[PDB]
Amino acid sequence: MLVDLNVPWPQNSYADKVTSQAVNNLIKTLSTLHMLGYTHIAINFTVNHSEKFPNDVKLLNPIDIKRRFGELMDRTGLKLYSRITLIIDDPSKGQSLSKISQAFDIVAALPISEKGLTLSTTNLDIDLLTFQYGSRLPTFLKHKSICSCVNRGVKLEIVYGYALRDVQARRQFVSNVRSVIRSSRSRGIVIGSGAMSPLECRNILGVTSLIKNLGLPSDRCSKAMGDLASLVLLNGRLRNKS
Amino acid sequence: MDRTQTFIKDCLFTKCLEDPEKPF
Amino acid sequence: VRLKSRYILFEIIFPPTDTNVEESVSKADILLSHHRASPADVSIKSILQEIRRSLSLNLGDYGSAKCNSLLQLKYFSNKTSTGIIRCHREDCDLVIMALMLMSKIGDVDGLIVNPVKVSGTIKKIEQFAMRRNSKILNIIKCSQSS
Amino acid sequence: INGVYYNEISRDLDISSSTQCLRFLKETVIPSLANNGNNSTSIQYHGISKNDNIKKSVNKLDKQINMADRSLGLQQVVCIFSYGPHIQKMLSILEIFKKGYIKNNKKIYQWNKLTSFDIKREGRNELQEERLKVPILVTLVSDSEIIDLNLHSFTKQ
Amino acid sequence: KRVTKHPSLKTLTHKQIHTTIFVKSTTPYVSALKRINKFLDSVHKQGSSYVAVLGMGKAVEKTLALGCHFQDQKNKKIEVYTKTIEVLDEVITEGSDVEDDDKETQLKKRAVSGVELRIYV
Amino acid sequence: GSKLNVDQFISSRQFEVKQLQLAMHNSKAASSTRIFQALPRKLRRRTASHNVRRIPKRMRNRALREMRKSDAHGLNAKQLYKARMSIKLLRLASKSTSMKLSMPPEVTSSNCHVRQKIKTLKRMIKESSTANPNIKLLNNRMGSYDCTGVNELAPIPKGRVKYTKRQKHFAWLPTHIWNAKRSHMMKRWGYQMVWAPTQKCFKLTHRLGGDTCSSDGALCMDSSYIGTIIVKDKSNDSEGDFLKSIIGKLTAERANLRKYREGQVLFQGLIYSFNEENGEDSTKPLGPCDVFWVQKDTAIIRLHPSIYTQVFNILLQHKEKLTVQDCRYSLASVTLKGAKALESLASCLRSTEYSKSFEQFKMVSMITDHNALPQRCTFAFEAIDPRHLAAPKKLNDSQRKTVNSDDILSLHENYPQDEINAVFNELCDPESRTQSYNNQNTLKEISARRYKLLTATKTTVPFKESDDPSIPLVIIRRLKTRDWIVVLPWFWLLPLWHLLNRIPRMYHIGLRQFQQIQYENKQLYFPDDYPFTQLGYIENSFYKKEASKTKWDRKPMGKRINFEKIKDIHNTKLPAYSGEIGDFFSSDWRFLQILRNGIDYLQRNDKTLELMDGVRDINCVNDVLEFCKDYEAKTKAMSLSIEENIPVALCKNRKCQFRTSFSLTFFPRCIIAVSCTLLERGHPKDNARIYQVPEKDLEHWLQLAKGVYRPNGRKDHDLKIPLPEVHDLIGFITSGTYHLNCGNGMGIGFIDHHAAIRQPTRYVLIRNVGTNTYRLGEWSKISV
RNA sequence: CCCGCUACGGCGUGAGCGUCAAGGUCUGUUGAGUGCAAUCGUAGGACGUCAUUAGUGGCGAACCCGAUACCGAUUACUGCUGCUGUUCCAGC
RNA sequence: GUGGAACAGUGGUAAUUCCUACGAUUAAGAAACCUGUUUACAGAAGGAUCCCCACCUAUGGGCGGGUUAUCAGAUAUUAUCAGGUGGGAAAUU
Repeated sequence: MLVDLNVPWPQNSYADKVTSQAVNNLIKTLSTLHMLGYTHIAINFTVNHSEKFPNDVKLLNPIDIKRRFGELMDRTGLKLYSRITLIIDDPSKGQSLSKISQAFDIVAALPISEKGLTLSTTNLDIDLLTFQYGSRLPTFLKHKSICSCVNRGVKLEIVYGYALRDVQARRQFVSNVRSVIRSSRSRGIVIGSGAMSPLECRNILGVTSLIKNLGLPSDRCSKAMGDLASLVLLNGRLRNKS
Repeated sequence: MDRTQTFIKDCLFTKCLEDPEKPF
Repeated sequence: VRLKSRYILFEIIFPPTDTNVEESVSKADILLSHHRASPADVSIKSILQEIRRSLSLNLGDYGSAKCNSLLQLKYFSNKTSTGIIRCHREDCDLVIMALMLMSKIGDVDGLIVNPVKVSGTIKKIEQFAMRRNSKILNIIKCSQSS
Repeated sequence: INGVYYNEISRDLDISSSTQCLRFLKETVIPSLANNGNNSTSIQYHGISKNDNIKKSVNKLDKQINMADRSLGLQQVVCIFSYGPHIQKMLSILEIFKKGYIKNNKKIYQWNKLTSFDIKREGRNELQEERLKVPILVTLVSDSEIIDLNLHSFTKQ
Repeated sequence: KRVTKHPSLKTLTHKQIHTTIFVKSTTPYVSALKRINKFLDSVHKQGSSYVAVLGMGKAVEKTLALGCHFQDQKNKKIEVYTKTIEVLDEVITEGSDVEDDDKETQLKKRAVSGVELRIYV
Repeated sequence: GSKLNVDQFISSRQFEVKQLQLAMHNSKAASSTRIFQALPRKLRRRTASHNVRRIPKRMRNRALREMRKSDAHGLNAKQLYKARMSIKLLRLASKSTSMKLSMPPEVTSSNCHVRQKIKTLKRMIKESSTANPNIKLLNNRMGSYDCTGVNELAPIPKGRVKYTKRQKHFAWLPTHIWNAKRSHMMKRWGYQMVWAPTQKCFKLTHRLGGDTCSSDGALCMDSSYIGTIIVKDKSNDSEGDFLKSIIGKLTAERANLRKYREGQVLFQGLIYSFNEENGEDSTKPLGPCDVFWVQKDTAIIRLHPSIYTQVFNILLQHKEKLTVQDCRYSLASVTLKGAKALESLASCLRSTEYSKSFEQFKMVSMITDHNALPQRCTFAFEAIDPRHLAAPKKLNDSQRKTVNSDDILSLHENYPQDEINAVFNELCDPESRTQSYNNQNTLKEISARRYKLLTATKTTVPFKESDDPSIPLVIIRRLKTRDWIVVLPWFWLLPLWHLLNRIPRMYHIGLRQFQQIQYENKQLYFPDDYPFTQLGYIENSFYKKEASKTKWDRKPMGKRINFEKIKDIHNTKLPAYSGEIGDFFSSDWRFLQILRNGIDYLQRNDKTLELMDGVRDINCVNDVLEFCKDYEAKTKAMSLSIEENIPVALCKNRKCQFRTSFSLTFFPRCIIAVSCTLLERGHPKDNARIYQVPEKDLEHWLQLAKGVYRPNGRKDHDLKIPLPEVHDLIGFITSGTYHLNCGNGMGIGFIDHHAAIRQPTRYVLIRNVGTNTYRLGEWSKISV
């Protein structure tokens, strides 16, 4: 049984309304995820830190797992969880965590800044850290900021779905992922599929070979994909329930 | 009850009795 | 020490890239919609020429040098789109990662490759493939009877 | 137990409640497998729970095999049924009844049917949901060999 | 009163033994699925029509669960038969201080209803 | 890519499955180059490439055509006479044992001359030619005699003139060369008994002779080593007064009951050696015993051969009134085990008279079951020599295809006591077994009789009441070991034994395989699983200790496991002690019993026990452990043969109430025998340590028994296991093997009864040899 | 060969038995059992040897991989052990 | 004659160092692979206590009919899992 926790929602801003093609494309790519054979699906949604958070309770999540995906949950034989990655660069218009953690399940972040990495490791009780594997590396990865954050409990995430986008982006992808592997001490590595189309989904045998040749051993990879993934799912679930 | 029988396969058989014994 | 080679079973899956037409949600129906058919110009030499070009443009020259020592397609038929690639036991990682990065054929695009079964012998892989296809026939027959 | 499904359709049942599931077996499952309209059968329904007296239920089965009219030419079928861990007690009330019948130089013609409910429960973990399956035994007994019911899916005994 | 039990008669030929599983109460479900699958794989070599699944008592319910799995999910034709089982039990009849197992053993019969379940190929 | 229909899809995939199956079958057909590889692995013969006769007759023609497609010495003037002496000795021995007469004792001893043997064999034929009297004339053509020793032990048997100096040190089985060509045997006692078959038969004997239901076969053990004595009361012709007394002296009051007198079933139990010199009685645990009675008075007792010599010595000590009968070379049993053992056994024998025992045995032989039958099944009859058949044939009547327990109820009431006990009286007496050899024929003679039936008249030889050797045959059930044993005279066993496995679903057993069978049925074994008795402790401890010590000192440094430096074994590591509990090898019960008496002395000294800091003041554990190490260092110089250290408790708990001076080890410690099955991951091995769960973290082991898991969905045991102290040891496992009939690990352990009554729960943790993990399981009591 | 129908040899069931034949099969396969020939990868701890600039790093080799099992003999290499022979160096 | 160093010949003996954890499936045998969890039973086979109605007797109680709660060794879990993997020559026609 596997956990895929990095499927993006085709919307970036709350003012933009999701068209009928994007919902059908998301149903296509999640059926493609179930086609190769998966168990857990945690779809992701992207917000900016400069964006003004709404003061609502039942409107914080424009995902609606119950009314749309509640039929596919019964028909297909899977389940969905909602999660947010935080595109944080500067400490301004923010510092609110007591409300966004109760609505959603898993709280992630996207630091692209040097001080952003420090404020993510310091005062963000989040689950996973995501780096931009598409664009360039921000400054330099060190053991000092990583080892203090992995030992706290926050895991580092590698997006193997961003590699099947372009040709030139693959080089920067490998340069980012091998840097994450040499800085992570091969422990806190959770991998996820960032696919927007059904043409970019792969199975466990190819992805395990990918992460094995990029520099993570076969014990740590499979042990991570089972144990650490299903542990951070229960971490989010107990932050919800308790 | 293990497969590696030291006393049985050498000292106690009739084929390896001519060999020096395992107590010796 | 003999020739300890490993065989890899792969299957070509076509995702239903159609946003304008609606979709049905079922198990064996989506198995029908993904396991449709292979196109016309698909043979052994075409898949070998495509995978050598992907091996060149993705992994390079010396990686292709290590891979192409015992890189052959032993069995393939276009009616079921399942193939068996012989390789070394050390470069099996490289062959599976090359099978993963297969983006498109030069004639038909919009397809993914699924590496399913890896073993050091072809006789157990054929036995597992017959049982997997038997399970596929079970799912098809269960959705067809009801 | 989160929910009870029969034939992949959502149903409102409770496994700990015996009466509701026995009435669901009586009203829905048996008309879905046998039709009493297009023939001349007299079907007497009976369900068995694990709290039933064996002797009293066999004595109740002693009156249902001779209940309908003999002059109308109606063949008399007893449909006994149970589900899950009660079925074993059913089997006793089955076979002792056979022990009460074969000594008089007569025969029971028997048809068996096995289907299931699919219940949903929470597993060892909250994210892991278990699908358990509850078996159903339906037995149609009669003194006639050939019955015009749609009994092709059954098992002749 | 101390009483001990014995298993039941199994009258089997050369071909009936390799195609019959006897389901215990401590038998796991997935293990029973694996063994009936192995029997369906080997029944072509044994050359017979069905694989028999026999249970008595506490196993009967989960034995029926076997017939609830292969009939629907694998499209196998099953036959359900209800049989009687005679079991001999050694009981002690009171008639010094002796060890508990070494007393007067008297045989008593006891009938248990059970389920045979045949699975076709 | 284009969507297709459902029927076309399932037809294409089914055609692909059929094409792959046909391609695999064609590759399997093209892969074989000969039909010699078509044979199963059991029947493969290396000689079959040379000669054609090993191959089955259907396959020999293809073997002949593939073999055709693929394609008296110098001897001096002395060694020629040295070779002709042996040939003349063999010819004169054949003529002497064939014509009329028996064996001289001078030829039997074979320690004086061979020329005197030639002169004696020349003289006996001339004396038979010149005169009828003064001849020890036999009763048959084959060289069979009566090796029965009345009131004394049986000597070395005569056997054959050729293989006589090969029988100089150890004796042989009647199937000795037969077992030698097909099995690995060992020379341990005065016989040479089998150890294991040559082909690998661990899982094979486990599935066919085991407790598993899928046991479509039969397994035969040559159990001629088990020695029996026959005792009869000479004092009175009436009821046996001294028999019940001598049974109550040899055994406990457990095997001398009225039920065993009435129902006359054989009982196997525990015998203990008594010794009464003058007003004092000393009892030591001796071993296993099999007791059987004939209606009131005569008794056969059979058990282990060294224990047989000791019991025969004790019985010859007090031999005042009753006459003893030693039977080492005139009576032996073989053991059948499985589901179709009764069918093959009824296939091997035929009837000579219509009697009740034949009907009862043929009704038993059809049910294909063991435990549904009652406790008593002891059948006996008169049968034909099985050399009349010499072919695998089974005989079965119509019987209307019905098997019920109502026929089994007729087995408990209608028992033919008279004829069965008459066959018992025939086998016990030396005159009737001598009369049985009155018509024994040679293989040439039975071949000539088969040729006479082929000329006159079917594959049989008919029975004649005047000139056919009607044998006595006894087949009895043995209860706890779940196996049917059949007993017969010594020279009669081989015509029965040769026809057994020619039934094509019958294999032979080694004593290693017999130990596997006793391990599978939760039973016990005397050389290995009996450490409490004297001989078992001495044999097991000394031989396995010397063997493992030679094996450990033989290995070079840095390749074997190092017993000296193992870190993190117990919590609060004690000073001057860095090793494992007791001896690393074969189970030192001395360490366990001294540690148990030390903890008992600490509990008698104070309500609690301290952990750590001519005999020094005992206040904690390490003062006891240094005394253990000092006693081991003293007993490495001089061997211990004074007393035992660990008896059983199951005979002591019921009546003696298990009740237990500057003493540390004088009063021994009693144990009960348990069988513990693993609930956690792992398997046990030999010489395993059994601990107890402490007063703390009991709920942790209860939660691990209920369930502990990582969130992936599977079981988790990569956690900080709490380490108990050194003195929490409560037992030893002698035999540790992954139990294939349970799917887990079985360890035959022996735990203290006081420690058994300490914990209210039956949870027991196990630790292997040189491995620092602790594995939980649950035990059941072995009432053997 | 026993049961029922029919009666010139016949027919239907026993998941019955005996004989004969068939390149239809033999994972009926072994505390490893493949047969276009599996016998794995990684992490941590324990032990041994060798070299260090601060205390760690490297190594656990070589021969060879069966094809039903067993035993004996020969041949390829490492380490230990006893004996023999040779060379070099002294205690008086 | 002795002790140390080196070499050579023969005889005997051993070889994954050992342990621990992990390596996708309701499509229930995909870490490369094999075997195992089948002599079917909770002294629940006329099971035990208990509810209502009618009958007979009275100091206790029993029978008949109907719905039918509780109980079956750690008040629990029916749907998991374990073990092992090339050797002294398997080699040599």
